[PDB]
Amino acid sequence: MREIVHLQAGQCGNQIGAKFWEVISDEHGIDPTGTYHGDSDLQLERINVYYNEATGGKYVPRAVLVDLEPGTMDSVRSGPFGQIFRPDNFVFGQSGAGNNWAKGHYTEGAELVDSVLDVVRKEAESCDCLQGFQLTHSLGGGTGSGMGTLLISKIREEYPDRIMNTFSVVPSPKVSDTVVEPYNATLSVHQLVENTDETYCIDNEALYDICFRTLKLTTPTYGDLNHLVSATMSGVTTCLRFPGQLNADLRKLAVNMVPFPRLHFFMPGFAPLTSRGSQQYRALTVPELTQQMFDAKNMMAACDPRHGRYLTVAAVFRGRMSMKEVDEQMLNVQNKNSSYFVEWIPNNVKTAVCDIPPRGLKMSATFIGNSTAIQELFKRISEQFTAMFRRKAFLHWYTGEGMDEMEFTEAESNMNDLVSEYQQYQD
Amino acid sequence: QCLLYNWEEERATNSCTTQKDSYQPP
Amino acid sequence: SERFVFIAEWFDPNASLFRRYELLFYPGDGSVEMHDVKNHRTFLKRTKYEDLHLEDLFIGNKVNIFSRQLVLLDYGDQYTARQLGSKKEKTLALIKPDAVSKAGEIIEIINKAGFTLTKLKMMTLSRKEATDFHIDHQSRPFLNELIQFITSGPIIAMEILRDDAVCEWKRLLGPANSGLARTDAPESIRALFGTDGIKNAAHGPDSFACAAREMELFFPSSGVCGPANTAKFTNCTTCCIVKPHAVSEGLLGKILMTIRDAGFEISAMQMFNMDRINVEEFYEVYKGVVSEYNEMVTEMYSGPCVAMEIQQTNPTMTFREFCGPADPEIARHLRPGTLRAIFGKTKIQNAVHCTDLPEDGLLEVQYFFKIL
Amino acid sequence: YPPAGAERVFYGRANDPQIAPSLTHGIRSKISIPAKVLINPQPITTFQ
Amino acid sequence: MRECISVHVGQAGVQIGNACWELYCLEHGIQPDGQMPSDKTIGGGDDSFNTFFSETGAGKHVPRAVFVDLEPTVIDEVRTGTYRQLFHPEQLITGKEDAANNYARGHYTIGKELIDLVLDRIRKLADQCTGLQGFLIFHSFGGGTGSGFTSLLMERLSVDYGKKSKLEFSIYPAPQVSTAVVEPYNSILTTHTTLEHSDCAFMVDNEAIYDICRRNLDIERPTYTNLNRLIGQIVSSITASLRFDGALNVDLTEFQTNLVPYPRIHFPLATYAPVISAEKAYHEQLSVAEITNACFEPANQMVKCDPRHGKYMACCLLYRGDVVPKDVNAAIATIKTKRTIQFVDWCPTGFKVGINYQPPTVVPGGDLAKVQRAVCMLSNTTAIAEAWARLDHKFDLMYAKRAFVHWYVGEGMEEGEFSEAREDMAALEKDYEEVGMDSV
Amino acid sequence: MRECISVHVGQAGVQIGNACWELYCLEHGIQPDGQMPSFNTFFSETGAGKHVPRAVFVDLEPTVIDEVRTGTYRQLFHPEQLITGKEDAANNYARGHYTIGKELIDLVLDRIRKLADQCTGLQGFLIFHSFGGGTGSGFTSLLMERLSVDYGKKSKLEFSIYPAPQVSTAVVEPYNSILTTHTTLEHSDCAFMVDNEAIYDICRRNLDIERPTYTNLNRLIGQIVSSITASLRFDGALNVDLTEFQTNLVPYPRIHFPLATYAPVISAEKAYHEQLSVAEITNACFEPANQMVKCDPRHGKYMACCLLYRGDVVPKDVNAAIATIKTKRTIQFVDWCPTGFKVGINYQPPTVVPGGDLAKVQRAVCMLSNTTAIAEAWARLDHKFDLMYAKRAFVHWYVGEGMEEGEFSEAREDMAALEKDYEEVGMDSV
Ligand SMILES: Nc1nc2c(ncn2[C@@H]2O[C@H](COP(=O)(O)OP(=O)(O)OP(=O)(O)O)[C@@H](O)[C@H]2O)c(=O)[nH]1
Ligand SMILES: Nc1nc2c(ncn2[C@@H]2O[C@H](COP(=O)(O)OP(=O)(O)OP(=O)(O)O)[C@@H](O)[C@H]2O)c(=O)[nH]1
Ligand SMILES: Nc1nc2c(ncn2[C@@H]2O[C@H](COP(=O)(O)OP(=O)(O)O)[C@@H](O)[C@H]2O)c(=O)[nH]1
Ligand SMILES: [Mg+2]
Ligand SMILES: [Mg+2]
Repeated sequence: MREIVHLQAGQCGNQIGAKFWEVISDEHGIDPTGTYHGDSDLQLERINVYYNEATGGKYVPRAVLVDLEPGTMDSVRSGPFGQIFRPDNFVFGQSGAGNNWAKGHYTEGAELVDSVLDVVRKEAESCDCLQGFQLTHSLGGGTGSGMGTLLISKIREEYPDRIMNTFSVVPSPKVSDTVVEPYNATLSVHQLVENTDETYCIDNEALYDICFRTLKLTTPTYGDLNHLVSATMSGVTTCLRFPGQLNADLRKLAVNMVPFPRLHFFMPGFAPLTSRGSQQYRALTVPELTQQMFDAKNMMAACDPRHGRYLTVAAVFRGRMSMKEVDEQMLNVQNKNSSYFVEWIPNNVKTAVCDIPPRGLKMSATFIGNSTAIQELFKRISEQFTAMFRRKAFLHWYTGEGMDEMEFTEAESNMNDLVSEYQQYQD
Repeated sequence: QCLLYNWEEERATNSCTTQKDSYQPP
Repeated sequence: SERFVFIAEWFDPNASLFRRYELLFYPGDGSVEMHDVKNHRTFLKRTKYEDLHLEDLFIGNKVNIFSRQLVLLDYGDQYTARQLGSKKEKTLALIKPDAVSKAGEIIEIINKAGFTLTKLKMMTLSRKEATDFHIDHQSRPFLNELIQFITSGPIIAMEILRDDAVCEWKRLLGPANSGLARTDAPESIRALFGTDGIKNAAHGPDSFACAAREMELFFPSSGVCGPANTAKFTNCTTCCIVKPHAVSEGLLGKILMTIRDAGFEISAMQMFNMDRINVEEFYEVYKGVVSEYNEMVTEMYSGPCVAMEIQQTNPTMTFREFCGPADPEIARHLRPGTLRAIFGKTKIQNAVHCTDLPEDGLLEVQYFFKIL
Repeated sequence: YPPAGAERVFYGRANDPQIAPSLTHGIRSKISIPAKVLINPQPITTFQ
Repeated sequence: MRECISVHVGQAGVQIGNACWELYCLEHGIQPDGQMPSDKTIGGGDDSFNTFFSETGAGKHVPRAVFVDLEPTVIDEVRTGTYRQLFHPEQLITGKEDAANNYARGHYTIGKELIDLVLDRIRKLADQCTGLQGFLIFHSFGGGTGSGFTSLLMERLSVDYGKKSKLEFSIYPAPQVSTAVVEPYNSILTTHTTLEHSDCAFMVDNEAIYDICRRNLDIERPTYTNLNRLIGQIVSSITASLRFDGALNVDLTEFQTNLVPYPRIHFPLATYAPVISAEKAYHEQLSVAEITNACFEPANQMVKCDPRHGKYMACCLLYRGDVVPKDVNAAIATIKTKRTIQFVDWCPTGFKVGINYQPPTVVPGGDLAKVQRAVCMLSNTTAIAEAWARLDHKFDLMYAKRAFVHWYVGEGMEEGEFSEAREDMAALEKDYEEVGMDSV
Repeated sequence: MRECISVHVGQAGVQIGNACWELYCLEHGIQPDGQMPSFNTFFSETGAGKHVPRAVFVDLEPTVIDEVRTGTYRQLFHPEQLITGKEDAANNYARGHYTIGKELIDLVLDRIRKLADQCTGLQGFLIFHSFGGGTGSGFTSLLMERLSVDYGKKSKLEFSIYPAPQVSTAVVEPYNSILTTHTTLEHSDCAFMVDNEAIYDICRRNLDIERPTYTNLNRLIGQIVSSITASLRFDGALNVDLTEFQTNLVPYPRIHFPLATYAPVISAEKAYHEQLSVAEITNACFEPANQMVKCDPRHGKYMACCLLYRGDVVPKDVNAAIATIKTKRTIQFVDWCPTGFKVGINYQPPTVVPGGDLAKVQRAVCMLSNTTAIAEAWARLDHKFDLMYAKRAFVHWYVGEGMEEGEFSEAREDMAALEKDYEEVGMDSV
């Protein structure tokens, strides 16, 4: 009925994409062999959305997996959930993409996109009604921002009707891991604003901040962060797999949270996140879950929404709950701070509910929000890019690869046009 | 002994057929 | 570092082909690493895994990792063979005919000493093997009741694998005759077991070279070994127990001490089980009835089980109520004196699995040793 | 006055049992190991 | 398939390589006679022995390096030493007479007879492998053999191969002390044929390594075997991510683009953090937030310079062992706020992190303890310009009245190379000076 | 996060540190090898159980620190922390401050940064130094300065040994003692004070042991330094940290020179015959004798005393006793102090050190008081400066070493002001 293909681009996008199957196979009862191993039957009524049946009761994930370095191929073909994957979806790359947007686009990605489009199309035309595309990737490194951004347009060339979703990570607000990342970030969002219908902006210091200020976990191992991404990435797609008293698929989140075609930069979140010592010392109910839902520290962007106004908010709830407490608690927080919500959309919030929560929690939720405060994310890189552009800092590798200075000026102008119309709708 | 020429070489030096490895008893 | 390398062997359920892997174990951090030898590529990396224990890695043992159950077949190197295979020896044990009243005490003493049981079965040998054990046993002393009891009745026979078990089992016995055992009167198994000297004694091999002759005489290869050693039915044997995972925990010795209370008997003993077709096809009662049925067979898969023959002795407390309800925590809440509140360790995997329907009790116990 | 080939030993330390070339497989302050996030938002219970 | 290749030119190139290949055979299992260690059996997949070794039919791992030198003496000591079975004897090639501290002999009259054989030897090494990723040039700026003959190996390799990356390791002629007299001549003439024929050149001063052994270690009286072990630790940690699984691996290909801003500024420094004697390791609490704090401080440098007087452009940090990604992120956070250390103001990120899972091993006979964690710093710093300016001044003292020149120009050598090297070196300093200030 | 790096300077320091770090160790439990058979304030954990101490023992001489490096407690201190020189200072400030010192200033300051970069809340630095030697006065002045600018705020307390009244060791000491005043007066959040002659008495009239040695004495400055750094370690009721002590004992910015006085200083052959009740112990600190600096406080105005008790001391008696000392018409207090006493209490009792002069009493009271009697002290030493400077004696060295005779005049001029300020501080408010 409804289906979503999965695309992993870059080292960051590969094991955020790989950890996703640590979160949706146990929500669907799929053991690391592809067989079914679970308790409830309602897991297996909408398995077509993410999984494709193979011969003999072996569920193979619908995933197109691409990276230009072989060292990330073994990480995803790992012991836990590696052999469930289709082995010839693994699109290899011999020469590594040297953290260049131009290498991911112009030369090194050119010979591989012809193979990726063939292996995307195989799990795209082989069913009845294709619904969505999922592309998890990175914007700091040159592989995720070079291949997925090249796949953001070659895909849309012959699929303009169908909604496509991307899960992009952004360079962190204060301390980061790459020195040429403003060059990659400015050039990547040029095509992410013109092609992507839903794109959730994820930082890295906020994932640290949510692991200390809320989870109280003293030393988060680095696979812990991608699990917190994949929990939310398993929540935005919960209604086209699990039934609810009032369900919402990706399109109905798209038509409600995107008011204008260039405003689809979103801020995600996962509500019930408690520490080990606060599990007993906290009641789990619909009001209190919502109070942590709108908390700034429970957001995947470290910038608080105080400085902006929420253009659109959607809440997707999971679990056997009441509609009225969903209705009244989102009404009361709408009127408690009406100055933090835009006045030209009167019913500014969207509500979605499911009937089955993820395993181990009796009741959970996930947050997806469009706010004007995401302008501060983009005001960083635009200030960082012009520091590196007026001195021609690292332009030698980009220009020598086959690219001119006009592409950088066009990317900076389209960031500035993006910033300007966010500031226009702030007041 | 004395290291002039090629003394590397001096000092260093001083039942299956294709059927019976493919068509074995099953 | 300090790697433990083993040769793994897993059967893929739809690919009817044998897959030859190389199992890596890292003690000190509990890491596991699968590794293919068919080609030059890896399978699993150095990842932490807590369901493995160092005592479970034995040659021929069956282990479950990542819901992928494999048998250990060979040693990966000469280091592990020197570290483990040099000292791990399998010995032969056979309880006395008059020691059946304290049969679990011998099992509890063997479990506490570190001697894990791999082939511990009460088996009835053939006509040739009944005299084969009586051919090597020849002496000038009278052998009237000594040879007649072994050839007809069943006795608790066990093969235990431990470090220097040939000398370890001989250290536990000491004196052979009961009169000499009473004269010594030390803290030993042969002091509290074994009657009338050589008529009924806990016999053990004097050497590992002679251990093969004793082990083949009681439990030979499966041509004429003998499937059964007890009665198929007794008009009340509608209760069958099962220890799928409690054998690996050393609970086999104490499960016999707690079943002898309230006047219940002991009849059968076996120590072998396989992976799929002898358990999945013949749990047809639970084919669609029990919810969470997948977990009900998962812990049965890994460790080989022992099945127990019980006939009803007192109708005041039947075995179906003596074990208790399905959930072991409910067994704690209903009455702590029940069997599954005492020894229920796993959340839903119990210590003993009983016959739920009384009509199928005689049918299930007649399969386990008479058919097999 | 160092003769041939190594480091300088202080005279109050030259006649004690040297333990530094034995147990120093672990010198570094080993970073603590926490609970995983596979447990804190994803435990498991049952119907009872 | 993710491998690299190295060539060692000169006595310093092979003597450093003697210390490197000890550590390469202790990290991977390979015994001194090029064999797996027996008993303990790593299996098939485990493909870490590829970046520096070549597997034959039997378990005979052969290193991916050719040791060329015009002297026979040091090569023959390697060939009769404890690693005679490791190196293939056709890789252990040698010359006839040395260049004898003469750039003209290393480039024109003595260096032209092995140049056909060394390119054939690199070509079949390159043909045997498939995934070439970089070249590792191990030499010294001082002598005439190790600096003159590598100038051919920097240029012939650039013409024949081209697009493939190629990395250089060298010994800086020391600022206060020096080994020979004609060293300032051999130092700057190679820079004319090194600048546009290389991608990055790690520059190392041996006098600072003396200062490291004096203070950071407790060993006064350092032998050259102890000096080159630190260089072996550095070259292992740059290539540690090419062989070993890490949380944040960095390939050698993106290592250039995140270090060198401009196609002419390609001279980074080196720094190894936990250079601690075994006894003091028994004492000090050692942690991530202070081990890279020790990288930046002037007394743990590998070249005589000054971080307080020189501003960094880009910093590449490579970690080993029990490292966790916030521990670097908290360390970068606490050092951005340090008002002692200055970066250049047009590079706000100024950092690349490298995370590896397996800690370094220590060769027996050394002074380092088995520390579960290690940091290698590789930083472009403006302070290398003042290290260049003193060497240009040392050259000008001899060249003022044209001394030590008849040894050069008699052996097929001209005086135009002397003239053009001055404004070539002046082009280095004016390129390194224009980044010193920011535009308000 | 209650760390307290403690730079020990001068033979006085490296000879006060052995006795002091021995107490700490014998207290928290750390043996003379780290491996332990709270500890954070003074010791620092390593990978294993090797709790290395946190100090920067310094000495421009290479003899005393070398003993520690070979003494009993040898593997405890890290080879580095014990920084040392190659040439002495020879009781001549000029040397330790303008010449030789310049050499060992970087090594120490640098190592200090490292002991501080492993601290997540250093509560304050403590300097233990002599006021008559070279490293004692010269280097201290330097360290004091550079440390003030860099580490900044971080409280700086200076437990020291001021030149005694009549008894003495050096003849060129008066000059140094006063030539190191423009250092303390300014850079020194609060400077405590001890006096050899005074401690000889407290270890002869109270400890019965006659012929006292530097060890028999150093143990008392250590017992004192273990009461100021007692709350930050072991817990109790009213607990006062290094910052509090100051915001209740410094009555004005400049006037920061308190006088220490331990109270239960008794020999076991006597402590088992007295009741030693909070009352008794209290009345001792206020008796003109137990004072550890020969400055009879009966010639001054107790501005703001700080009674810091320890052991079994219930607040009720702490208040009753304080009241009796506040109605004794024999003590005397400034008018600008209606209150006067800051009472702290720690349950952890005092610890006994094998071969110690003190006894195992169950209560103790270090009374850091700010009297106008410290003036009398700076006045005696003052005269001993004007007597020699007149005949410009022992000045040929200082001037040559690398300073000017001008500094000498400025020192006494600055010192003169301190005495004047102290006078106006305690004048019956009219
Ligand atoms: N780092 C380091 N440098 C060395 C070593 N051995 C020699 N050198 C340096 O090499 C310089 C001289 O060149 P060599 O390497 O000895 O010999 P070469 O490179 O073959 O050149 P020629 O001397 O002309 O034969 C001296 O300035 C030394 O500083 C070593 O073991 N380690
Ligand atoms: N009574 C007593 N006096 C001490 C003690 N420690 C130091 N002093 C006095 O303080 C003075 C300082 O002596 P040193 O510490 O050796 O002098 P310095 O600081 O090392 O300066 P230089 O000797 O010039 O290097 C001595 O002359 C003693 O009079 C002590 O423990 N007890
Ligand atoms: N969740 C997650 N994020 C990562 C991981 N490694 C890197 N990142 C993020 O991705 C950025 C680096 O980009 P990267 O994906 O390594 O570039 P690429 O290798 O060219 O695809 C860093 O800023 C990190 O914040 C990872 O293993 N997991
Ligand atoms: Mg030479
Ligand atoms: Mg002295």
